[PDB]
Amino acid sequence: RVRTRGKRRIRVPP
RNA sequence: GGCUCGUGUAGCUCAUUAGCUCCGAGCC
Repeated sequence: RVRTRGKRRIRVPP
């Protein structure tokens, strides 16, 4: 998954 | 905890778009 920061990106597993 | 999400009524940032901590939630 990816919290897709409101602007950046944060991958966390799938 | 195993699987999935959310930036996250979680935040910080470096830089990396990431990487630091955690959750909270849903299912079995």
